[PDB]
Amino acid sequence: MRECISVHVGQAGVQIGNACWELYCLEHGIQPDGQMPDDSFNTFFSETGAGKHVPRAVFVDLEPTVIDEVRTGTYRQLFHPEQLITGKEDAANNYARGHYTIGKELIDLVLDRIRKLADQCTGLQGFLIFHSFGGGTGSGFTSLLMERLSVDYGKKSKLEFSIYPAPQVSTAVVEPYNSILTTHTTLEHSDCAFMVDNEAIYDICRRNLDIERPTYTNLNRLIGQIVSSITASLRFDGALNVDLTEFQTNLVPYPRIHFPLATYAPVISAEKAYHEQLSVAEITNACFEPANQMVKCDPRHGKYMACCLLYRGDVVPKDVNAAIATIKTKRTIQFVDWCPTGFKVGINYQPPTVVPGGDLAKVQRAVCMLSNTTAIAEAWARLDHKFDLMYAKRAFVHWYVGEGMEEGEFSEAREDMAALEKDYEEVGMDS
Amino acid sequence: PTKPTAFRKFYERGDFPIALEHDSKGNKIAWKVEIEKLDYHHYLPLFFDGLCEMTFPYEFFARQ
Amino acid sequence: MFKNTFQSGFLSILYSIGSKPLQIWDKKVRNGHIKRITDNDIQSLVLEIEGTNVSTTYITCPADPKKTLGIKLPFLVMIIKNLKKYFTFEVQVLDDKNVRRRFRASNYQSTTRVKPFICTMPMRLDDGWNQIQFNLSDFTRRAYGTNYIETLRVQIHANCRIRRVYFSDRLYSEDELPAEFKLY
Amino acid sequence: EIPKDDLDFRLAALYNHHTGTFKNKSEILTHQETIQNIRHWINPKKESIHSIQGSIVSPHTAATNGGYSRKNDGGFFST
Amino acid sequence: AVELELEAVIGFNGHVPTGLKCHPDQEHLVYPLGCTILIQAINTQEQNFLHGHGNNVSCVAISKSGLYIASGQVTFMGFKADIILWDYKKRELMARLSLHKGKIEALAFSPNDMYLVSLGGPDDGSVVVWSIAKREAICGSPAAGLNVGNATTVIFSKCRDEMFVTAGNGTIRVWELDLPNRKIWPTECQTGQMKRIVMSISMANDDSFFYLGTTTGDILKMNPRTKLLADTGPAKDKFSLGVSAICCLKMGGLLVGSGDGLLVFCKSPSYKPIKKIQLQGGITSITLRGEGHQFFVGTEESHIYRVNFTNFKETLITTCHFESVEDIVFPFGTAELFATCAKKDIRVWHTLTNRELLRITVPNMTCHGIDFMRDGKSIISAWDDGRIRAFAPETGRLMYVINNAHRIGVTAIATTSDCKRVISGGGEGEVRVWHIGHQTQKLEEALKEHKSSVSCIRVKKSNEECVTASTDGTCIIWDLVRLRRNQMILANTLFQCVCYHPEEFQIITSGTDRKIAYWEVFDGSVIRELDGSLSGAVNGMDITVEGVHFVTGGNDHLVKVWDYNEGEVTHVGVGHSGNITRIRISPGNQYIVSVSADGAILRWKYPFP
Ligand SMILES: Nc1nc2c(ncn2[C@@H]2O[C@H](COP(=O)(O)OP(=O)(O)OP(=O)(O)O)[C@@H](O)[C@H]2O)c(=O)[nH]1
Ligand SMILES: [Mg+2]
Repeated sequence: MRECISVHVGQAGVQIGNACWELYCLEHGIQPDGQMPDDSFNTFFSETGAGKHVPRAVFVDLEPTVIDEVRTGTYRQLFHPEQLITGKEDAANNYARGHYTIGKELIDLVLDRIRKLADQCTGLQGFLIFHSFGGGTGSGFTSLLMERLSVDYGKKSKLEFSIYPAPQVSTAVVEPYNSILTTHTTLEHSDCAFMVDNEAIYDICRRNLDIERPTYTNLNRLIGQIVSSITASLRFDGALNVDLTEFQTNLVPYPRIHFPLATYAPVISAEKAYHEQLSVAEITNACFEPANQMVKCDPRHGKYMACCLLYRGDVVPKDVNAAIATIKTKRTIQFVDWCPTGFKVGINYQPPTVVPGGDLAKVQRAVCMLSNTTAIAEAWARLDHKFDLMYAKRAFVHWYVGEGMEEGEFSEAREDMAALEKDYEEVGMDS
Repeated sequence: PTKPTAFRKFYERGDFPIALEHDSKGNKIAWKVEIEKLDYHHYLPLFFDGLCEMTFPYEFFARQ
Repeated sequence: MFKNTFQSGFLSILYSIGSKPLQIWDKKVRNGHIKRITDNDIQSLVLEIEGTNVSTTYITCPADPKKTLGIKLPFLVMIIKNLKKYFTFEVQVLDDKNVRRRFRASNYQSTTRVKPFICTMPMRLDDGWNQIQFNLSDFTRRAYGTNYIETLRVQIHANCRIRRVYFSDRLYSEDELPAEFKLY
Repeated sequence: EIPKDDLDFRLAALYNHHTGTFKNKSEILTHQETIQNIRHWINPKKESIHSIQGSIVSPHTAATNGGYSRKNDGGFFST
Repeated sequence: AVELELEAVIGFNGHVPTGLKCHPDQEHLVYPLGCTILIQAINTQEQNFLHGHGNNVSCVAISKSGLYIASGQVTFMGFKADIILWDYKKRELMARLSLHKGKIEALAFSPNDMYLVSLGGPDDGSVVVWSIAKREAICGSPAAGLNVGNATTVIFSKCRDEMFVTAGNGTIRVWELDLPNRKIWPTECQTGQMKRIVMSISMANDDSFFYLGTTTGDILKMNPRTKLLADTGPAKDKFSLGVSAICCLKMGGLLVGSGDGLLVFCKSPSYKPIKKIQLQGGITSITLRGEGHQFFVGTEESHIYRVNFTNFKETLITTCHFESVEDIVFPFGTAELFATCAKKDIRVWHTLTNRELLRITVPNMTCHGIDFMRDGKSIISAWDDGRIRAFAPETGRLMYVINNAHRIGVTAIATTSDCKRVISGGGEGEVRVWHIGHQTQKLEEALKEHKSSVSCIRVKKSNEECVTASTDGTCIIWDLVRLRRNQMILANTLFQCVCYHPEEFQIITSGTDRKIAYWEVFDGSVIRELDGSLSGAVNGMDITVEGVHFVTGGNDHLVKVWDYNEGEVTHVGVGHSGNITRIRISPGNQYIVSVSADGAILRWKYPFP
């Protein structure tokens, strides 16, 4: 009954999705073939007529190399033949070839499939989108989608997971451009945008865990569990539950301010775990620690405005209350002036599920802290500056104006990210 | 025992200009075109054929 | 089968520009030949089928005779060059009263005749390359008091040169047609 | 098998009336009764040695770690 | 130290070119199997051993007289290879002839036995002339020009002054021998503009024309008397992966092979097939039983064939693992089935008459583990991917696969007697415990202590605990019932095999320090310390089910019979040349079987009930 459609736009989306879907298949016992050897599956899967629980997701990527791997692999049976969608060429790290050229060609098939997946649902409760600002599909095709779903499912919340341009580590040279031009056309359409960089999660893999040489695979599995923790209340049982809509209404202040972060709690390796207690107090405090955040943005350089401590497992409601009280005292963690509470909680009586072949341990407790910090302005100002430096000498702008995009769009995008900055300042000021 | 109808077969073809509009309030059908200019000779005998179905995403479109 | 396909405003079943255009199609060659290449006016590859017997050598879009492609699109347009020889082609449609029904257009037929399982009509080609638009939803209505559901087969016979056999949702003008569907 | 003479003519007499030309009333029917080391297993998917799903092997072996690097706290690295 | 008996040998190194040979007495085969060269009898199980050599042999060269057999080994670059002459009648070393640095590719004898050409090295390629009379060097020159590349083949002729080399870079050069001035004189053969890559040579019986088998799939016939080409190969329908074996008959014909196994008998002018039969594996050797009526074909996926010329009907007489073989295990109760387990393959064999009944190949993949469940309904396998594949005992279908079991491979594996639990080791040093249901194969616990890698799992007779040898110097008695540890047995050796002594109170441990040591299961203390083999390390053990004898093999390429109570040695060896990896007492206490680093399955008649 309470179902949520997950859309994977871009290499990232698919790669991270091949990790998120693996976990779901395990939590709700569904073997790769798609068979369950009672109703928790509804939130994510949909039963056919012969135990063929088929994922309620849509995987789209213009370039057919990442989705072809899914088609020829373990989950070749799970995913519906036509739920995996491809094209021919790529957006070649260019927003234009995803929001103006190639994109158009695939938007009326991706959209038609979402409709079919939403018409078989009885309670669509949200559209989760897994994009990657840097790419042209994770910035362009995702803009088309969010600029379309808005004019088709206005009320339906549209939460958004997003690999954000990491501070210094970056792949493409035009990532600065794609990101700015895409926030302009996604800030007014998404409800809340969960952001995770790559620098931070890389560190969390080496230190907190024990994985030297961490790859995308590892990163995607921790992002996978953040989704499980958020969607758990909608599929398992708990003491204080929290549905998709209840996230936004307790996390998004002044409309535009809608860019929360994500920190897991028991990100410990096997050897280490055994030698540790992992109590509500510990995992809670570990979450607020400025070296467990997954978007390098020194929490201390700003004020939190609405945290959402979503727990999972053995969490005695009392310990939770106590733990959060402690956090309020410690002044390092400073909240704003217009948010006395700013602590929506949530307990789902379902222990974290070990991905047979992951890196995390069998912890019987976890918390996923979604915080609306005002420190993300630093990160946003960084990308903003990069733009200016390149745009000054109209750098890679010939490539963007050839696939459809006036030089004006660049200017609006810059002046609009400037508004984002100004807003965040006028939300940190006191009364 | 029920028989598959033409309401089913015309649905995966996509001829119907309908989608299950998910209101929080309830279940309504969003119409992409005006209902007044619809060809009533093509749709009323076809929407009545969908009454025989009992699975949710097809019986609702017949009922509403 | 073409059932899970969205069947949007355009759908192509044969296009001479590609690796294997006649992949889903079944080739039956008898006292004739099939080839793929000649640049007369358009400098592009166009598939040739021609032979001394028009009713014996042909190509059929579903390879398996039991399988039938289901296309709901009413307008059927192929771009065929006139060769001043005998050219015929098939289309088989499914009707609202569930009858397998066929239509035939021929160069060598004087008058048309309609009766229950085949409707044969004449055709006049132009001087050179042309496109022809076979309105299936109207020909299933004028010939019999019947509505269109979906086509099932198309079959192209000898003495013609083929490029871009496709279906369309409605009739398109030349300007609004996209670049890859143009005659030139 | 046959209950009566019509099925005896109708059954497998092997006489195609389209093909059989100028037979005799004996060859009108010709019944079928009248006429008459290693087990090899191949896996279907054929993968590659460079598509192994798992952690990546350190070029320095686990017992030695000749390129001896550590964490910020100087811990081991396992594997 | 009484020798037991060495009955029956499975093994062949088909990866060498020009391998399997039959001496002109027409009664024994000769083929290389490591740093040794075997002599298997035709029509008789009798087989002998040519010892010597340090590293794996790459060449064999038998004489037209049959009296002299030579060979040549690989070594580390910068070190000198050793060409070892022999006498077939007495099988004993008579020369070491060490000149070529790096390794060897080919050897050929003079027609009447007095010289040996032993072109050697992709690192130090230089053709030399030996003496079979003085056991000493005569001539010497670079075997390829500076503009062209490197040569890997040699042949002699019907006069002992010609010596001919081809190349993988086109150095077709007909030399001539000049004893008084002690030098050789080359002559490059013009072939037009046909630069090719060729890997096989055969000449006619009347010294007319020499024949080449190229990589392009082209038989090049050229003249040694005018130094020119005579005829190219098949115009159309050329061969597959390049012709890797040519054997010119006494007629004007030639048996041409391929990299697929398309043995073709063709004539000279058209080089078009006359009688085709497809062999498994790329053809690496085409010998002739003298007169040529029964030519024996060897293949790289090591399968020695037997083809009669007048019908071209084959008979598979030998089948071998073509890669390194690890883990021999027996099914419960019966002792007439093997589990010969190697890279790209899993096989079973009948003990009494060596003949395989099932081959299970998972593409280009390696299996470091194999085990048989007690019900005899699943062959559990541990592959390098990280997936625990469980194949079926007959047919060979995959009943289940445990995807992403361990990260860096699954090395060591063992089932339980209740047929419900598969204890799994790992190259990251993790011991996993899986539950085998009728429809699900889940995980129960991830026990992680070992840092480096796990080497050998062993389970006791009535399941409550398991021992896991590991490469970091630790052997833990994990508590299997309560999913914990019980012991922290520690030593300064990289452990490679551990075994449970029956009436379980103590475990026997092996490793790299050759310090075979009894260890107790309570308090984990040293019990004895025996010295293993004085040469290398010990890979593998098996204690009998009566606890009176534990067998031992190691890097020292040699099976070692050891009784328990006293640490005395009833050593045998003289087995196979290649690092013994695992060994297993037969369930009926009637044979002992060891595997090796080169593919070889040895059986020894087990003494001492
Ligand atoms: N965390 C994580 N990030 C990824 C992964 N794969 C790609 N990314 C991010 O994706 C960004 C670039 O986007 P692409 O990987 O090219 O994917 P895309 O959106 O389809 O872009 P185009 O294919 O060029 O249109 C990089 O900067 C990465 O940070 C992944 O597996 N995990
Ligand atoms: Mg891409």
